[PDB]
Amino acid sequence: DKEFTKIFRRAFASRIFPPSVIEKLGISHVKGLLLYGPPGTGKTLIARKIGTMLNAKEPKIVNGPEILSKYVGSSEENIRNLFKDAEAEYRAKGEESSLHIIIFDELDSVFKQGVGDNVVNQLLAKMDGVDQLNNILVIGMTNRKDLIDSALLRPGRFEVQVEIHLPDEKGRLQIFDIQTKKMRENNMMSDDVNLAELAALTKNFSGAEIEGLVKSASSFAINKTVNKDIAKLKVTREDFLNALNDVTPAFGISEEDLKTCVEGGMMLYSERVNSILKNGARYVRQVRESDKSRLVSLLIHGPAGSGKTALAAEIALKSGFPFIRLISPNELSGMSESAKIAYIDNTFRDAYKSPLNILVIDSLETLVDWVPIGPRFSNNILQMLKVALKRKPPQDRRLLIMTTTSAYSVLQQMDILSCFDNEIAVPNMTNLDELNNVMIESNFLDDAGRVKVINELSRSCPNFNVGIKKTLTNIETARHDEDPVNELVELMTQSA
Amino acid sequence: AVIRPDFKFEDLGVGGLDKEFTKIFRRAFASRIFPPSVIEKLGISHVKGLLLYGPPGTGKTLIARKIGTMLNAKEPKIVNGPEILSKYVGSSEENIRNLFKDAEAEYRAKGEESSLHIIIFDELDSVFKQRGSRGDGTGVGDNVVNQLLAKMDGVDQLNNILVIGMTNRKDLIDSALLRPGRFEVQVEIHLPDEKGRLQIFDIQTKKMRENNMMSDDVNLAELAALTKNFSGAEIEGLVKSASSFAINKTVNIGKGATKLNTKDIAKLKVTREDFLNALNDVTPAFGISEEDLKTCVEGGMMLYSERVNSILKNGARYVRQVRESDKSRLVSLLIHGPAGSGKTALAAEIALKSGFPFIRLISPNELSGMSESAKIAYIDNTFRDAYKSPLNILVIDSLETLVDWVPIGPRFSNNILQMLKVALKRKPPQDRRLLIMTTTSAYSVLQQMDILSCFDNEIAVPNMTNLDELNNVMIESNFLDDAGRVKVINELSRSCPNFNVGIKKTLTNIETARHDEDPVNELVELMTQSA
Ligand SMILES: Nc1ncnc2c1ncn2[C@@H]1O[C@H](COP(=O)(O)OP(=O)(O)OP(=O)(O)O)[C@@H](O)[C@H]1O
Ligand SMILES: Nc1ncnc2c1ncn2[C@@H]1O[C@H](COP(=O)(O)OP(=O)(O)OP(=O)(O)O)[C@@H](O)[C@H]1O
Ligand SMILES: Nc1ncnc2c1ncn2[C@@H]1O[C@H](COP(=O)(O)OP(=O)(O)O)[C@@H](O)[C@H]1O
Repeated sequence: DKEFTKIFRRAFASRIFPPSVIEKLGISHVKGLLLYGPPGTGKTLIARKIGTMLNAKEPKIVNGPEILSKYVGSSEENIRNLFKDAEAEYRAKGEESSLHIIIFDELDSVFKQGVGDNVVNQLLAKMDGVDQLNNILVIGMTNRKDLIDSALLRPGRFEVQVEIHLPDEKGRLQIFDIQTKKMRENNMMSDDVNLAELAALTKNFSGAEIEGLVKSASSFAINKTVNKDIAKLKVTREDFLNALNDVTPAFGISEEDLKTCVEGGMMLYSERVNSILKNGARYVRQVRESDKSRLVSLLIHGPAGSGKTALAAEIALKSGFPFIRLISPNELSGMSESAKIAYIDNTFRDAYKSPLNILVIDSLETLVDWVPIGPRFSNNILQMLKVALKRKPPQDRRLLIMTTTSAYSVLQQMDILSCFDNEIAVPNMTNLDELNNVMIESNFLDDAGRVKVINELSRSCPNFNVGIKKTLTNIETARHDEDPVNELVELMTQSA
Repeated sequence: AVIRPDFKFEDLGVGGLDKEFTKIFRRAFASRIFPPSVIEKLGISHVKGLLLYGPPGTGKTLIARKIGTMLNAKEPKIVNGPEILSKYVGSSEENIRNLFKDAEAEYRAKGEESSLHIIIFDELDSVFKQRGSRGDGTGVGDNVVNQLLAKMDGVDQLNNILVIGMTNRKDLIDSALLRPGRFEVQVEIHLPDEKGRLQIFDIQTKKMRENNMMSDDVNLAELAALTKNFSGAEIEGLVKSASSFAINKTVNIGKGATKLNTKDIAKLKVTREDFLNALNDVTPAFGISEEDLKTCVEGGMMLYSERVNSILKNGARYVRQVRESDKSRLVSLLIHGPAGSGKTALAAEIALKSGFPFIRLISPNELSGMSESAKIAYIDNTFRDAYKSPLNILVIDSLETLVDWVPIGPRFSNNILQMLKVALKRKPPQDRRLLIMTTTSAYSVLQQMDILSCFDNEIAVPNMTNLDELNNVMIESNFLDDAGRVKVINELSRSCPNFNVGIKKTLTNIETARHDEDPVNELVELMTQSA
């Protein structure tokens, strides 16, 4: 609706005025409008509806690829022939000519940077200069904006750019109702099926995909019958659930990546965990509330393997903000440097389009390509990050940044520590009490073994000092060989 | 109607691809089983386009050939790709829109009662390439796509046509035809599994076994086991190649004249060794692995000491763990020790005994000669491949050499190192498991790299030192007689009791002493200098 208001208010206001005033002042009316967006947004639908809603002349619909002509010079003949009606109508009357609209589906197909050049020549010739036809509106629609010929991308031509987006939640439910009507009405639908959950499953689907899913879900019911009881042909939930495997989108999401990081779960083996969580909650409310603190930076540092990614991910999931994202070395693997810089800069720029945002950075030093014998590292990306972490967002938008590291000293060498506002230390557990909590939580052994393990450990290793991750993997591997204590204690004593 | 009442698919040649047959039947002809009234009542349209594709020689042409006779279908119209084109202007286009008249006439004639007309385009990619190729020439290579596209999308309500297009390379197809309403369903045909392999052998050897022309000795199960990566075409080639051997025993081609033993013509019979010779003749074209690991342990084991046994037991323990638990989806192990002690053979042996579906090794041998980017890409593709099968074992050989370490700079390739560092910590996709074994000889260097933190457990392989183990390996190698093996050890006991060599050097010295002078004066001499 916002685009609907913008295009109407700004572009289509000058036609409203009495023609003599326009003729006399010399105000020049906007000629070119570019609708763009991903496939399936319905650019053709909006292009059709714009003509009808403005009470304009009947649109001339022509396909982009169909412009290609067999005969030499006939493509130019067609292009010039397109304008004859509008030219003659303006000649007869002038300012009183009605609004002619021409839509060229898939403009980029033929308008790339030699039929495809002579068409551009003819269009540009008829379009500007000798002609002052303000009664013609040409609407260009393309899925790929970068392919547009640069000869047309200039002021005066396609001044106004408007974008489009896929079907959101309610609209998807409504279209689902539209397709399902015929099948639901005829009492061949089991009441067990809920349409809203099928929307909840289909997040990145376009209408054609929806039709495909409908056919496949009906199809499993088809198969159930065929290896005269046709009355019992009913479409059930299970067919819909099964048919989801066939169709596939072309989208991507990283919210899942933040949910898998905490797969191992929390254990609250110590109070300091709760203290850290409290501090994180305090900082998120602080960003939420204060209108001046528009940028907050936090460091999470500690011994390797103590467990730092999971904590930040948990805090971020607890925040409940609209926009959440993670940057990790995993995504960047295999890329060249010039690509990694651009990827990082993208991930920063896309975060400035929402009132409240949280970003998490994983294993900073690993991104920086650090190795100590040289010491060797990539300076460019380091600089990129250093600049980026001090950028204030645009007005009225707020960021919360957490980065995790394990090489505090190296960062100290780099003098980058001035970038940050506050540090949090996460020490690994050292007291056998926490081992007991972890042990009961993991239901490793009965009470007796869990009492004997502590006794055994007390007489060999008082200061325990191992990361939680190691403890978990040690428990898992000790589960199999010899569940009794005669494995486990030895293993930790080796890993002490 | 749409399938013959007398049919069960058991009789047909196609075997080993049964899931694909059910998918095609369910998604293609299912909607044309009921009376028409139901479909409109349900508001479902019919499917129009099909695509089949796979590597060369997988059986697609066999399907396309037999389906017409299979399902009581109107004789499908077969046109190979490059014949649609013609010399004269407009001839190709009219040729394309010359196929659809009969079905369309029947459609106007008889509405929805019209029977099903099937036309199959062998070799779809030949003419329907990308329609933005460019070239500034005769445009007949584009308007054909437009003609088919017009007659297939703007069909004017023709709903009784199914086109089946077969190809070997989807990528070359013009993208304009891969969209809903136009070749919606795509079916992949991949290489057969083992059971389908046996099916194919059985189908091929039917007529053979019926006419008592095969010896009872032959065992199909063994053959199916042997042919690791053979497609159906390669199997047929194997069959006839094995036959040629039996054929070439009575007729002695070239040598002598034509001597046909008319009696043995009736006793012609194939035997197992002929099949073995045939296996040696034909080779597959896919390969991947399962040979490099076997050759990596060619020298075999000797079990000269308990240490070998203990290490093997530990490896068995670990493979059991990764096989059983579902929470442990990734395990990494290091094998380190003195140079030449013998590390690679042990890991290969463990992997071979594991018997998992999926195994490969990475060695400097393969990567030789490539540019850095190529090496990065190669490793990445190998890893990405490993993330596929449910269970996976991967072996990494001589890590230091993969990273190009030389101690004078010290110079090394950082990119490869850091790529490996990130990669060895990557948990595979959901519900997949992976087991990594890496071997090295320069522990301290790795420690300086500070990359020691992504290894769950480390295994030492001390070289042998006690003269007993030397006697064991020597008796196994059969270097000399009994008295010789005794006297040499008695001499070595006092010549140099303290002893540190390894394993490889020992075998080398044994062979050299065998060649020149298997007396003491060579073997003991060299053994003494080496230690
Ligand atoms: N309070 C806690 N603090 C840290 N880890 C915890 C806590 N409670 C539970 N865990 C568990 O500790 C495990 C070990 O941490 P994790 O697997 O994230 O390794 P890590 O230390 O982040 O790795 P890295 O060495 O790269 O920093 C987590 O998988 C998580 O399930
Ligand atoms: N128990 C054993 N342990 C190791 N090798 C054995 C054993 N029994 C027999 N062998 C033989 O010893 C040889 C070991 O050589 P291998 O190539 O593994 O040495 P390596 O140390 O890996 O080589 P490099 O020094 O180049 O790294 C093989 O021929 C193997 O068959
Ligand atoms: N189930 C099968 N799978 C693969 N090939 C088979 C099978 N049964 C028989 N064959 C033999 O393999 C060949 C089929 O190859 P074909 O499909 O023509 O390869 P292409 O993929 O190049 O079309 C025929 O010679 C046929 O006799």
